[PDB]
Amino acid sequence: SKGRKLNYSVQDPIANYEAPITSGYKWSDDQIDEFFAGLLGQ
Amino acid sequence: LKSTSANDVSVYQVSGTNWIAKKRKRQLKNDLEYQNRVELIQDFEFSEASNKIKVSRDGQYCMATGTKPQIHVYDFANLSLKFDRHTDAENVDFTILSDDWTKSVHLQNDRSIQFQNKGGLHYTTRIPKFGRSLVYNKVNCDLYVGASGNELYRLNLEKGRFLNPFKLDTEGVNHVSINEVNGLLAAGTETNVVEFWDPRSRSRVSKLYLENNIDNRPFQVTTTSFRNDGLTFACGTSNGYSYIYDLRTSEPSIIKDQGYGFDIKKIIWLDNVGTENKIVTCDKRIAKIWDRLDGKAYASMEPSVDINDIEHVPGTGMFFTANESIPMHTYYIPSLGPSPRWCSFLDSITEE
Amino acid sequence: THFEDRFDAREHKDRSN
Amino acid sequence: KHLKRLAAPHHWLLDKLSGCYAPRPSAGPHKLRESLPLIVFLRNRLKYALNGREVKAILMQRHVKVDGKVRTDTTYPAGFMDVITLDATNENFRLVYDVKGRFAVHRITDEEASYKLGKVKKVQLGKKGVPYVVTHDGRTIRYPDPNIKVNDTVKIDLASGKITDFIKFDAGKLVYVTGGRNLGRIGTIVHKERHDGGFDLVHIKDSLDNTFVTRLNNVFVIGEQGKPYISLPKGK
Amino acid sequence: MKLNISYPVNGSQKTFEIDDEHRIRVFFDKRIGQEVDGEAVGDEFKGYVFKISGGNDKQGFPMKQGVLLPTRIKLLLTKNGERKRKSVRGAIVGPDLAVLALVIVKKGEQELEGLTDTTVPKRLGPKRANNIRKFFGLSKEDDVRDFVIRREVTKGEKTYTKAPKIQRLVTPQRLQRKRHQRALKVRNAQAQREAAAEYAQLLAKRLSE
Amino acid sequence: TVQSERAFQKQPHIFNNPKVKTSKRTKRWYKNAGLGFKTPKTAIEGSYIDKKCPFTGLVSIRGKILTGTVVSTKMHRTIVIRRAYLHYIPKYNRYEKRHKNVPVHVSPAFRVQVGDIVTVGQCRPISKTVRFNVVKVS
Amino acid sequence: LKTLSKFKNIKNVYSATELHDHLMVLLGSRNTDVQKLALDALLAYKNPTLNKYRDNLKNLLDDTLFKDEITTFLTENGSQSIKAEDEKVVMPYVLRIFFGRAQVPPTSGQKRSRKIAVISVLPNFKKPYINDFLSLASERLDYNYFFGNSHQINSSKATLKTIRRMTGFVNIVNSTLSVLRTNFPLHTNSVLQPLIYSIAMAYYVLDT
Amino acid sequence: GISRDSRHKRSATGAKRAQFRKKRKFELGRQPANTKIGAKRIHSVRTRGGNKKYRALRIETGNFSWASEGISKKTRIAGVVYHPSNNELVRTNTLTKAAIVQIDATPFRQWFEAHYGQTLGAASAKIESSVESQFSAGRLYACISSRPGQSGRCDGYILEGEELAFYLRRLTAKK
RNA sequence: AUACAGUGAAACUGCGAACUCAUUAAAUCAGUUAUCGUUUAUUUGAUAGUCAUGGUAUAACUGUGGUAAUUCUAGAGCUAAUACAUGCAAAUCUCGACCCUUUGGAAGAGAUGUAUUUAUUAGAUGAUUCAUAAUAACUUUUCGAAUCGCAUGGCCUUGUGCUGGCGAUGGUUCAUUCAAAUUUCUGCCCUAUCAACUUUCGAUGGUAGGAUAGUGGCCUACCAUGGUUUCAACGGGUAACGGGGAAUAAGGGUUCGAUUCCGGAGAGGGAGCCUGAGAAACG
Repeated sequence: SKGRKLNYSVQDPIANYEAPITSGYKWSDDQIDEFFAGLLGQ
Repeated sequence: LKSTSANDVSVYQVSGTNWIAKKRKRQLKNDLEYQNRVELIQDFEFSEASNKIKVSRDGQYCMATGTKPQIHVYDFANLSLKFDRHTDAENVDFTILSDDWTKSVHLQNDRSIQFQNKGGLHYTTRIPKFGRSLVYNKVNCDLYVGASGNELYRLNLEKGRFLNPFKLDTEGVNHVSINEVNGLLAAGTETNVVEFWDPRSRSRVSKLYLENNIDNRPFQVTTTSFRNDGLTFACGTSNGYSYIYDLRTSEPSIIKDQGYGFDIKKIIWLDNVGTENKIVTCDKRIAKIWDRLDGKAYASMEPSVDINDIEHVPGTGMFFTANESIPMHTYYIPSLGPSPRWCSFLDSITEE
Repeated sequence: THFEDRFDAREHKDRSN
Repeated sequence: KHLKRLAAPHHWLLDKLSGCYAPRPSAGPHKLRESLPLIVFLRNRLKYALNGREVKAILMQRHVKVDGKVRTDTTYPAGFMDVITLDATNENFRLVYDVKGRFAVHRITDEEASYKLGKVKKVQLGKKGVPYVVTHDGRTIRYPDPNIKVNDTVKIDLASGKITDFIKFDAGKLVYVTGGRNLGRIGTIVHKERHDGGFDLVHIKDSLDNTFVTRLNNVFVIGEQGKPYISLPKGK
Repeated sequence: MKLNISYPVNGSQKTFEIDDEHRIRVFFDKRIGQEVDGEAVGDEFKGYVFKISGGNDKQGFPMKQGVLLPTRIKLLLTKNGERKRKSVRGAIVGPDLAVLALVIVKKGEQELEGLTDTTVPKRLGPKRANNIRKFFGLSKEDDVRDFVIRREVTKGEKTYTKAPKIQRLVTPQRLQRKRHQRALKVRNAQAQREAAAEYAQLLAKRLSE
Repeated sequence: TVQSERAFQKQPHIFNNPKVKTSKRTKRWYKNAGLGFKTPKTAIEGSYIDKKCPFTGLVSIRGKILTGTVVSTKMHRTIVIRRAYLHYIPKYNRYEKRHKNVPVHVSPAFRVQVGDIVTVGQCRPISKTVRFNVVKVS
Repeated sequence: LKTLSKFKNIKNVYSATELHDHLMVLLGSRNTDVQKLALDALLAYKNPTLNKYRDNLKNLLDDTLFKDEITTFLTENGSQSIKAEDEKVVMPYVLRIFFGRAQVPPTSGQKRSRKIAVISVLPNFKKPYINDFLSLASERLDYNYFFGNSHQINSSKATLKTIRRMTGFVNIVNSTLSVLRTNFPLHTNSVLQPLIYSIAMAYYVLDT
Repeated sequence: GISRDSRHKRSATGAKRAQFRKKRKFELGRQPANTKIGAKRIHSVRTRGGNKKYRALRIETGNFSWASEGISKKTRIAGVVYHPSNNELVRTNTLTKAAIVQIDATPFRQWFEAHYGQTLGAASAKIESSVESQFSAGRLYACISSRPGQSGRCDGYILEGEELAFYLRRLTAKK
C-alpha cells in the first residue's frame, strides 16, 4: 500500500536517467570469473 | 595558522570549531587575532550538524547534507555556497551520479529515495524497508540499497525499474561497497559475516567470517572499503577494529584497533596521494592514517566535536570531515601531498 | 429539526407598495 | 475594508441616498453586526453634525462621552445598553432596540445614566484565586456576589465598574431578547427547555399573551416582573 | 598603483602614486592585515610601518578580507537582510589593483608631508554625560553642564552658540517619574488589599446571614 | 486483554502508588457525560482503557445528540448506525424514505448488537470520518 | 589585579605564600570580576595540576557555561573530570569558587538562584571537602573568643555586619543541611560552635 | 513541502478527489525532529502568532521524576532501549515521547541515602525489589513524557510497578 | 536657551504596506452548528513589590580613493536612543499568649513573584485531567519601566530634603473585539446507449509517535480488516459566461431591471527559502 511491497513496474521519470558504460569493467571477463571462482580460497 | 600536535607530522585545521556565538563576536571584535581570519569557503556550515559530505569527481563541487534538512553545494571556483536545497527528511546516505553536482541520489530517513537534478528535485520513490547504505554501479546502471531486512534492494536506473533484490542469510546490512575493477559487491551484515556477490550472475560469490581474539563480545560489520587494485579490502567493525584482507586469501593481513571502542564509519585508501599505501579509519572520536603493510601510525585528526563523515580530496592533503558542530572541519596535511588547485595559497598561511 | 432563529430584513421592511 | 452602503445592517437605519460607502465599526466592546458607530449615531440619527469632518470635530471636542469615559474614535462601536452622554447639551441617551428590530435612543436622566445592565456571560476564578465575571460588553469585574451565575444580569456603576445589584435568571421575570427573528421583544419567560440535537430554548410570553421561543444566549433579563430597572420606550 | 595611506591618530590621509612596479612588488602576495615596513618601498618611507587594510580592483571591485585568492570571486554578501551574490576581489594583494589602502602604525624619522604633519579634529563632541565625564576626567562631584563643549557659529554680525543636549542626565523630572511609578505600584497593591478586604467581609456577611 | 498493544495502556495522569497497597485494584477516573446521561456501571468498574470513551476518556460530548439503529459492528471500537429520514421529492409528488449512515465510535463499556437503537453525541473528530460517540444504548 | 596577573614570575616574586592566600581570599570574594582576576593571578602562579584543569575553572566562573561545567566536573562516572591525585590540589579552588557563587545575594532570577544548584552539587563531593566548605563558611566569623570567655558576648564585637555574616552563614548551613540530610557532617568546631554563637548574638541583640 | 491537508485523501465513498487549491500556509508541516543523545542543540522555530517552538536535536541530560518519592532530578540519558512505535528508532537512539530510555541512577541514589538514611542495594524506607536491582547496575528505566521536538526538553518519569513489569517483559521478549 | 528648549533636511526608530488565464454538479456555494479541538497586530475591560541613573556600536556627517557604471564601492575620522547590550532585603498578612480595656496595643510563633516543561496533590459548566491553589524540579526562558511633555506641587527639614498632579509610549497574563482555520447537518441538471467503487498518494478502523496554532490516517510504524451502494454508489455529457429569493427590486415591463458570490491558478517558466497577528506574498 504505502510502498511496503516491491512494485516491479516502469516508473516514467526515472526511466533512462543515465546510460550504462558499454566498455565493461577494468578486468577481462574471463579473469573476473576466474578471480570470483578462486576468491577467498574456495 | 596553528597545527594540531602530531609527532613529526603537521596537521593543520583550516576551518573548524576552534549565546556562545554572541559572546564570541564580542570577543572577536576586540581580538586582533580573530580580526583577520581565514575562511576557505564562505558559509561552509550547517545550523546544527552535518550528516555526510562528498566531493564530486569533476573536482570543483562539494555536496554535503545536514540539519532544517538541507543539501549544500559548494563551488570551489567561487569559494562559496552555490545553493542550499531543503528536503522533507534527514539524509542517511547519498551518491553523485554525474561528474559534477547535477545528478544525485539521496536515501533519506523516511524509507525513501530522492533524485536531485540541477533544476530541482526530480523524483521520489520509497523502498519497502528502512535503508542504511547506498551504492551505485555504473555499467549495470544499478542502484543497491542495504535495508533493515535481508533483501538488498536493486533499482535499475536505465530501465527505470525495481529488480529482484539479493536475498541474504542474515537480516540487516550496514554498508554496501562495490569494487570498481572486479564489479564485486560486499555487504556488511549485522553479524560478523560479510557477504560477497557478483552483480552479473546475481549470485553469492562467497562469505567471509571475521574473528577477533582480543574481544569476545560479538560485533557488527559497519564499513566496507575497496582499493583500486581489486585485491585488498578493508572491514570496519564496531568494536573499534579495522581488518585488511587480500581477497584471494581468507585471513586478514593486518588488524588495527583504534582503542576507543566506537564503530568505524569510514575507511579510505589514499592511493591518489604521493605517499602511497596509507589508509584512513574514522571513529567519532578520531581519524587515523596508517600504513597498510606495517600498521605504523602516520597521522591522527581529532576534532573536539564528533565526526559523522570524512572525505578526502583526491591527490591532495585535505580532508573534509562532516561533524556534529556548526562548521565542518577541514584538515590539511602538507606531508601527504600538495594543496589543491582552488586553494593553492594556503601554503603561505601554513608557513605563517 | 433545526430552527434558524435569524432576523429577516425582508420580513421587517415594508412591502405594501 | 470598505463596507458598502447596501451592506450596512438594517439596525442602523441609514439613508441609502447618502453615500456609496457605509462606515465600518471599529474593534471594541460590541460585535460588528450589533454595533452602532458614533458617526452613524451623531450624523445620520441625531443630525447634530452634517458630515464626517465635523463628526470628527465633535469627537475631538469631547462632548460625546460613551459609558462615562471619553471616546475620540469616529467609528467607535456603541451597542446595546450603552449610555452616551453629550456634556454640552446635558442629554443622556441609552441605546435600546426597537420592536421592529432597529436601534433607537432613549432619553434618560442622570441617576439612570449612572448605571448600566450587563449580561454575565462568564463566571470564573482568576489568578490568585480572585473571582471575576465577564459581561456582554466585555467588562471583567473582580470580586462579584457569589450568587451570580451565567446568564444573570448585573447593574454596574459607570464611575467605579462595580456591581451594585443583580437579577437572577428565573421563570416569570421580564427579559428582553437580543437576537434572531424575535429581535427587539420585551416579555416575561414561560420557561426554559432543552432541545434534542440542539440548544437551550427559552419560551417567552408577551404582553398580548403570544408565545415566542428563542435561544438562551439571545435573552437579556432587564428586570423582574412589573419593575423594569431601566426606562423603556413608548409602545412596549 | 595608487597608495591610499591613512594615519588614524592625526586623522589626516593622503594618496600617493608610484609608477615604478619595482617598489610596489614588495606588497605582492600578502593579504589584508599583514604588516610591511616601508624601507623596501622607498628611502623616504624607511621607518614607516604600514598595515594593509583594503584595496580596490581596476574594475572598482573591493577587496574582501578572508578569501585566499588574487582573483575576483562571487560571494554571498549582506545587502546592508537577505544575502546577495556580488563580485569581490580577493584579500591577497596582486598586480591588478588600482588602489591599495595602507594604515600607518608607527611613524618613521623622516616626516611625510600632508598626513603626518597636519591634524584634523573630531567633528562631534560627546552627548552622554558619562562620556563627557570620561573625556574631561571629571569626579562625581563636578557637574558636566558647564563642561559641555560649546560650538560657535556666526550669522552676520550676531554670534550664536549651540550645545548638545545632555542625555542620560539626572533631572528632578526623572526623579519625579521614578517616584511616581513607585507610588503607583504601591497604590495598586493597597487597592488590591482593600478589594480582598471588602470581598472577605461580604462573604462573612453572607456566611452570618 | 487491556495491555494487548505494544505501548502501555494507562489512563493519563492517574498514579497508583506502589508503596501503599490499595483496596481498589487501580484508581479509575470517570466523568459525568452530561445531557442527563448516567455513567454506566461497566464504565465505573471496567478495566478497559479508552481515550475516546465519553465517560472514561478525554472526549467530551457537546453539539448534537442523535439516535440511530446499529447496522455493522465489524470494526474495532466503532459502529456504523443508519438513520432513516423521510424526504419529499416534488417531481414524484410523494414522500420517500432516505437513509444516512453515520460511523460512530463505541466505548467498550457498551455492548451493542446489530439492530439496537443507540443514542450518539457529537464530539471532536475521533478519526477521518468519525465525529460521533455513543452515550446511551437502548 | 590585572597587573598582578600580567606579572611574569609571581612565584619568583617575594611573599608568594601570603600573596597566594590573599588571592584565594579574593577568589572567595563575591564579585565575579574579582573572582575572574584572582583566577587569572592563580593561573599566573601556574601550578601544573591547576593548569591541567584550568579550562574547567574558567567555565565554572563563566555564568553561561556554569551548569554544564558543574555537572561534568561533579559527575565522576559521567566523565573523567578530576583525577584522584589531582583532586587534592584542585579541590580548594573549586570549594572557594562555589563559596563565592554561594555568597551571591538571593534574587528571583534563576541565574542568581543558581546558588541553590551550587549548594546541591555538594553531595557529589567527599566528606572532607564538605567540611572544608563549612570551614570556609564559618570563616570571617569569630567564635573562639566567645567560647573562651565563659560564653559571654562582647558588646564591642556586637555589630550589624556581624549579624549579616551570621545570617549568611546560617542560610548556607540550612541549604547544605537540606541537600545533605542524614549524610551531613557535623563537626563541633566547624559548624556547631558558630551556630550557637550566632544564636547567642541574636539573644544579646534582642535583649538590647 | 509538507502539508497536512485532506484534499489528497479519498472520500469515504471512495471517490477520487481532485485538487483545485494550492498548498496554503495554514496547512503547513515541518520536518521531524530526529533527536539523538548529544551536546544540547536547540533550534528555535517561529510559529503561528509569533510563538516559539524549541526543537531538541541533541539532548544529554533531562529531568526525571520519581513519583512514589515525589522528587525530580536532572540525570543524563544513556540510550533508548525500547520504543512502541519503531525499532529503528531504538537502533539509532532517537529520543521521542513515550520512549523507554536508560538514565543514570546517581542523583536518585544520593537522595536515597540522604533522606532515608539507609544504604541502598524502615518499612516506609523499603522500596521495590526491581528498582533496587536496577540501581545496582546504575541504569534506571524511564519513560519520556515530554515532546522533545515541540518543547525543547526531554522530561520523563521512572518506570515503577506494573508498567515497569510490562516494559521489562517486552525488553526480554525483544532481547 | 551660560545642558537642550523655536522650527526642523538627512538619518536612526516605530506602524502600515495580507490584471490575465483555465470550468468543478455533496465539489463549490448558501444556511446551520461546533472549537470542553485552535491562533491575535489592534480595540475594549481587567491585571505585576517578592540607581541623583550602566556599557557600547553605528547612521546621517567629515574626509582619501577605486570603477565605463548601477539604489556600486573600499580605507581612515565622528558622536545619540522608546536602537542594541547591562542592571538595582523591605513591606504586607494569619496565629497573635499576656496586658489592660473595650474598639485596642503587643511577648512571640509563622508565611510569602511570574513564565517554560513534566511528575505528583485538591471555582465554573448539562459535562472535563477546565479555571484556580499547591509539592519536587527543570530552562541555551522569559517578564517584573535606566523612557517622553505639560504643570512647579504640597510640606518644613529650608533641607536645595520630602514628594506633587495630568498625560504619552511600554510590558505580563486572561478576557473581549477583529479575523481565520477546521467542523456539523440541510438543500442544485441529464443519463444505466454508465453497476460495481475504495486498499492504484491509506482505502475503513485500533495503538503509539511525528507534525501543526490545534482535532484528525495529516503523516509514520505495528495491528486488524473494513468503508459506499441498483433506493444508481460510480461514470459520462452539461453551451457549469452558470446558478445562488445572493441581491435591491419590478412604486402598473407579464416575469423585467440593478447589485453581490462566480470556483481556481499565475504575475517570463520549474524548484528551494525568508518577513509578519495575518501570505506558502503582485515583495
